[PDB]
Amino acid sequence: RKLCSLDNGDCDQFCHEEQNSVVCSCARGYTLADNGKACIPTGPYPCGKQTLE
Amino acid sequence: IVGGQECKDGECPWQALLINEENEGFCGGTILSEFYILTAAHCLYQAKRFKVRVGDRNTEQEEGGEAVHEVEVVIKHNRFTKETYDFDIAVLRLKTPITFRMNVAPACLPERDWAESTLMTQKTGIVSGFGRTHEKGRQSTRLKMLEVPYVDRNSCKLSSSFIITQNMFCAGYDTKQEDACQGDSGGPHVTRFKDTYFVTGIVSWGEGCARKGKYGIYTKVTAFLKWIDRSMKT
Ligand SMILES: CC(C)N1CCC(NC(=O)c2cc3ccccc3n2Cc2cc(-c3ccc(Cl)s3)on2)CC1
Ligand SMILES: [Ca+2]
Repeated sequence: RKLCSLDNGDCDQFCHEEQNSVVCSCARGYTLADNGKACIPTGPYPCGKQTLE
Repeated sequence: IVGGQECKDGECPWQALLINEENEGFCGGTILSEFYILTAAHCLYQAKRFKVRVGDRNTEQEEGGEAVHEVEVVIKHNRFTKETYDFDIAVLRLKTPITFRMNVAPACLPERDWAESTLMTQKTGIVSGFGRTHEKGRQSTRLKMLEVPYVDRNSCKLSSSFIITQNMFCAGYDTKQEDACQGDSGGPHVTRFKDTYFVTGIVSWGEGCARKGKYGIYTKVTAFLKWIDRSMKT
């Protein structure tokens, strides 16, 4: 387990190994955060989230 | 769903239910966006005319959060065959957009490579629906969900009396009495990853329900991602 094989490369969602090194990305409706790992919802009711309200 | 638990308020918001002219649910579906529903192709033959209900958890009571939507376009995979149920996938374009709210929200479509190496290698997935609670029982009036373990592809093929194509995968238990069933077809098989749920399958078929030595067969969504995107773009 090196890159994306090691704890998903620390990515919140999609992890891909580009020319070595980890690169994270997110599903539509989310934007990659400043740390380039977390995924932040673009608006209300982002995909994959159980509705709490 | 045989066994499992009932979906609590807001737990299975991406669940869609295909209803016939007489308001009866016959298949499930997965909300992909405000205009698109993912379901199984074989479900398209259960009714000459149907609509899609969302935000529904109890078929015999109203909690004003449910909504019926007419289907504008039915996009069935052109390679689907009733002989083997291969390519059991279809996308429905709704006439009016779904308004997301409590119990109504889309599941996430993942990227193929990541989904196959990370999502499908997880221990379990989650299937849900309004289907039979027992193989010979009747349809459930309560939306249910079940955690189903991913089944080794080899064991899958060894257990099936029917061919398991590259567009299908097994999930469920060998002997434990928990599995999807008639009525859940076309429904969601999602996989949780860091509290975000991703569509990983479509309830397809099975030799009975919860039978020992048999598993639940699902359409492999990751094999149709490009196809799904195309369908939604048009
Ligand atoms: C040769 C291929 C093309 N063929 C596809 C259809 C399969 N038959 C069923 O499908 C089916 C059998 C069956 C037997 C008792 C009760 C319900 C049944 N269903 C209907 C049913 C059962 C289920 C599921 C069970 C676990 C799942 Cl996952 S889906 O969803 N619908 C037999 C094999
Ligand atoms: Ca209801």
